[PDB]
Amino acid sequence: AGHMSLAELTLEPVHRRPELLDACADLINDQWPRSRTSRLHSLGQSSDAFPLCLMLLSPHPTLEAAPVVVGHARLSRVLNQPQSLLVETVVVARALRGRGFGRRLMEGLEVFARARGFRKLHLTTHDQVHFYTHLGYQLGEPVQGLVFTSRRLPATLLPPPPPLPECETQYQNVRGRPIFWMEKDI
Amino acid sequence: DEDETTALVCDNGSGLVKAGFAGDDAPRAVFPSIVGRPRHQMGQKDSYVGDEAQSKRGILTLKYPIEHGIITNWDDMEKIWHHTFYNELRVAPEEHPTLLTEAPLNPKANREKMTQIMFETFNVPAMYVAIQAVLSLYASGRTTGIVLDSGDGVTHNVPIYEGYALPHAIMRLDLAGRDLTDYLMKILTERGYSFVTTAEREIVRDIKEKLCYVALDFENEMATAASSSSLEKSYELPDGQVITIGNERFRCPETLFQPSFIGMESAGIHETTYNSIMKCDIDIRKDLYANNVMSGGTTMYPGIADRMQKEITALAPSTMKIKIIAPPERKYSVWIGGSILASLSTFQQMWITKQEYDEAGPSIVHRKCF
Amino acid sequence: GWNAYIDNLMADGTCQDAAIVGYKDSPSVWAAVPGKTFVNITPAEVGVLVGKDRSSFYVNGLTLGGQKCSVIRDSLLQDGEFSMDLRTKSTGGAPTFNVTVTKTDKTLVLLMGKEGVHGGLINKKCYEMASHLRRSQY
Ligand SMILES: CC(C)(COP(=O)(O)OP(=O)(O)OC[C@H]1O[C@@H](n2cnc3c(N)ncnc32)[C@H](O)[C@@H]1OP(=O)(O)O)[C@@H](O)C(=O)NCCC(=O)NCCS
Ligand SMILES: Nc1ncnc2c1ncn2[C@@H]1O[C@H](COP(=O)(O)OP(=O)(O)OP(=O)(O)O)[C@@H](O)[C@H]1O
Ligand SMILES: C/C1=C/C(=O)O[C@@H]2C[C@@H](CC[C@H](C)/C=C\CC1)O[C@@](O)([C@@H]1CSC(=O)N1)C2
Ligand SMILES: [Ca+2]
Repeated sequence: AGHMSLAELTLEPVHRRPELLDACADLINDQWPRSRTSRLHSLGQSSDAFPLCLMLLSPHPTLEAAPVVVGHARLSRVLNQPQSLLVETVVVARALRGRGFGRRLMEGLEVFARARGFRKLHLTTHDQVHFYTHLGYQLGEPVQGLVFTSRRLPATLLPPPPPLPECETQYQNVRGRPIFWMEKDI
Repeated sequence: DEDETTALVCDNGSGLVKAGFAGDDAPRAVFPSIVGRPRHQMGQKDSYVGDEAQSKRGILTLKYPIEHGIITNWDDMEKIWHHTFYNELRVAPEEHPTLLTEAPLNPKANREKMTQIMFETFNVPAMYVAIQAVLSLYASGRTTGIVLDSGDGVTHNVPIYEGYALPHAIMRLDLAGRDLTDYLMKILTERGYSFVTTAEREIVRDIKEKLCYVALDFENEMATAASSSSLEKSYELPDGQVITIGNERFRCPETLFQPSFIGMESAGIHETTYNSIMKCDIDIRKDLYANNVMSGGTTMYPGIADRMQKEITALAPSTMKIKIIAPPERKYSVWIGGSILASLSTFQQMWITKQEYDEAGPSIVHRKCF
Repeated sequence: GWNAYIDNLMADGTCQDAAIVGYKDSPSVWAAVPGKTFVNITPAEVGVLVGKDRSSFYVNGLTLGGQKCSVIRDSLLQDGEFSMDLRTKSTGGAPTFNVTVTKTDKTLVLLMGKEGVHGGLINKKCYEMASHLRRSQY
């Protein structure tokens, strides 16, 4: 409690609002710095085929007509699990945190995914584990996300033994940090 | 948590670099594999790379760090890779798994040094080295077949089984697009023109690309050219002067089938294709004959597929099914194949990670990449 | 026993078959996955693997427990490498699999990957087990 949300918000894919892609890149790179080239390219991959990048938007700063990119999440399909989606890059603009927008992002993701027949969401975290358990996630097993591939690509594609050496890479992130795999039925 | 960065795909050729992002259908950057240095007469830089060397080529001597598909100047190759990451793609290499391509039969010590430089100089988090011809096969939608890869500096026949090149059967021919350009310069000069400078060579390369073709029956085409002017074409130089070209249009790429035209005592590409197949497992030859894939810029000549079909037919058993596949994007089929390979779910296991490199050293490339 | 080595090679689920085979004097399977292919390797197949003729099996292939294979790379008798990479052959569209053979002082170490498992992963796995056995005089 104490995070009631009052703003009007929509949830829309980046590839349908390309004019907001630069602002979305600003949002994500403020949290996770990497080259702007790479972040812009990552968002430019978004499509209806997945992966796709959803933005939480607010019509105005209640001043003029430029919409605010409040938050972002990336959704990807999952190898060998048709009803699963992998959720990544969940972020609310730093200056807008603590206002309920993170809850509304995650709940909007569920609505979006469920409407398209998906029944399970997966993600990794370490520091934010209690954010996700608070929203109904629990510990799960690892999954492999399916990355972007352009539409145009083919798509066709007896002596005794000596002692043995010393007698879960899925559960670590890029830097050898153990991470929690979380999941939620939707 | 943050999504993982998309892999980079870098295809290093004797003449052109093609670079981009895995999953894209075309490279983001295509630029010349050159390092330039002042001819005679600070200056601004002790050397110039890629598109900057191209812009300033008038005052520079140009060197190609890759010869016949093989890296031979490692200091200048490092400049090319640096230029690729920071100037052409404008990415940070330490942020991306990087797929590199290599020539068929790339020497053992070369692929180790490639691995060492990528991990220690550019600090990539992971890398992989794939044979160029194999990637072109993937781009054609197949995993078994025999590829004819002819670029600017080298031509290879590469038979491939289930995605694995068969090195014992690979054929190499040190004749490719730059030699054909040099030959056209020579025989155009024998026609009355004078193309002899490095700048004039670039013009003749454009003539070659725009007007040359492979004759289905070479001697008949020569007779046609001698008895009328129906095969002659004009070409407008940058200064407005016009030249005309006749049987040179098809004599130039006929060299691919008759290397004696440039003084080489070597079998033509049709014979090397046959010889390559005959060194392969008997059980896969039918599939090789049925899946001849053309790749590289020097296979772009009109008529080359029909000519290969005819010549391979004459060499093969009379009952053998022969098919030549010439994809339209085959100037870039190596890069496209790398984009596919680095995008496959099955490719996650294949990367060499920085940790694997720290454990095993550069020779890990020999275990994991073939 | 040697079957501990087989369990060790099979533990990570990447391989469908594995075996340790003695190739000196009279060859024999020291340990193998029961019910699979390598367990049935014959002395004549071992002799082809380690024999003097390193050329005929390119055009004729070779067999392992009667399973026909195609040779991709052969370094089995070469210093510092001592490995051979193969891919099985099938009929009627059935899947094929990558195999690596490594040669120690007294054994051959064989591994066959499951479907889709890259030959490089299998080679690395086989090379490391062979390095371990060489370390201990085997
Ligand atoms: C994680 C993040 C999206 C949450 O959004 P937020 O605006 O800060 O949180 P909200 O205001 O929407 O809070 C929603 C609910 O979750 C709780 N919550 C928010 N952050 C929490 C946290 N770190 N731990 C536990 N609970 C948290 C809130 O108390 C609130 O509870 P309530 O709705 O029952 O009252 C946001 O903080 C962020 O972008 N952080 C940096 C990026 C990051 O770490 N991303 C990946 C996580 S693996
Ligand atoms: N339409 C065309 N017709 C004929 N030749 C062409 C055509 N387009 C490009 N070429 C030639 O292809 C060559 C470049 O092709 P490519 O990029 O495959 O070679 P590369 O990778 O740079 O060199 P290599 O593979 O030999 O190391 C040049 O010689 C170019 O002149
Ligand atoms: C358009 C283009 C084509 C090409 O093939 O580029 C590559 C690389 C190039 C490097 C020097 C050149 C002046 C720079 C850019 C040319 C790039 O050399 C080539 O033109 C060579 C030189 S003569 C020839 O036929 N190919 C091939
Ligand atoms: Ca090339």
